[PDB]
Amino acid sequence: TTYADFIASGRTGRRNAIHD
Amino acid sequence: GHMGNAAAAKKGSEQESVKEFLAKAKEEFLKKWESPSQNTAQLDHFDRIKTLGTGSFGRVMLVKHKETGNHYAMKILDKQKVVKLKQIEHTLNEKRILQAVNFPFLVKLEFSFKDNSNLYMVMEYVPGGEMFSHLRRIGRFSEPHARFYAAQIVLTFEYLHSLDLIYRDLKPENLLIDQQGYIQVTDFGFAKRVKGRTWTLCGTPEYLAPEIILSKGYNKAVDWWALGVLIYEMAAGYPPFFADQPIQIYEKIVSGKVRFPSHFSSDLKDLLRNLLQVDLTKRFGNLKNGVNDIKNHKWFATTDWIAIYQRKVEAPFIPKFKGPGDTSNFDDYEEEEIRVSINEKCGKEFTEF
Ligand SMILES: C[C@H]1CNCCN1S(=O)(=O)c1cccc2cnccc12
Repeated sequence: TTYADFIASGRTGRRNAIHD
Repeated sequence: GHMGNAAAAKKGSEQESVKEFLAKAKEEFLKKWESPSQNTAQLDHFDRIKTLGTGSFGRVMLVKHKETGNHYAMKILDKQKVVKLKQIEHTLNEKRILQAVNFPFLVKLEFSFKDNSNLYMVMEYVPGGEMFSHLRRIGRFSEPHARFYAAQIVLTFEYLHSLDLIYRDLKPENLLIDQQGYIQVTDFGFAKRVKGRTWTLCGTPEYLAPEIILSKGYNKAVDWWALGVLIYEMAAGYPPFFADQPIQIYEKIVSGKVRFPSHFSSDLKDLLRNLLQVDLTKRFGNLKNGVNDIKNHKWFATTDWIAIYQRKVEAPFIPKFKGPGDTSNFDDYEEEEIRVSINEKCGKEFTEF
């Protein structure tokens, strides 16, 4: 499912800006 | 047509009144922009309580003003670290913007000052924490709940764009919830005052507009793209474009394809298809009708824009607040000392601060 794909992306936490 | 006489005249009058409001707001902003306030407090006016947030920028601490007892959020930047990270201009600009703007959903800079080692921005303390936490905890927001927040961002961007400010840093991590449940926008390091186009690759992968990814010159329409991302994530619980790695995210963003949860209303999908429009000639917020295409969209038909601006709408969610100084909506961080050297560091660089 899309939700499962989101969990699997590893990007569920706070996301940094590109410059970081 | 879609409106009879009464509704059409009411809408027209409302849209004219916005113009009048924004004209006055620009005059007020330009006065403060051109003569910024400086040096309105000092460090020993405050007791440092707890770190609320951290980053490469430095940290933000909850502080208490000794005389008044009022709590504030104090952003502390190490002048030498800012220089090393090539962030002098961004740091000066952030403070200059913050002391010049005035809007109910933009955090207020109550004091600022510097010492031999550090720069300090003392902002109002917004005790509800980041939208991000609430979103991840609750899972997703109902469409009315998402709309209440979205309406505040629409008005805030309407205000900022009228000042020729592009925001460029929209995401749930960067939106705080205040004690009445309303939004506060705090971070302005990536904001830029430009009338036309600009070219810097900056932002967060999931929220980047295609024209940024594609290394084009771009304009304030990237903020309306990012609003579409935010509304989608608030209502779905996950963003429209995600993947293991940013390069894969960018591929999806530029592809022109987006998919929606089955629980999204048709009105919401229509709005999002018009905000998440890769073709700049077709993106809402970038057309002849400007912000009106968004504000007059069916998904916002129940939104009383003036009532939102006046903060007379009952928020759908009030964060827990066990009294002033309460930090339960923030994370726990390791507490470092605040060292102030006997020797001024990077003086010339930060004259304007
Ligand atoms: C991570 C940093 C910078 N990004 C926005 C959120 N924050 S912050 O939560 O510390 C944060 C930043 C600015 C003002 C604040 C006011 N009240 C509470 C917290 C505040």
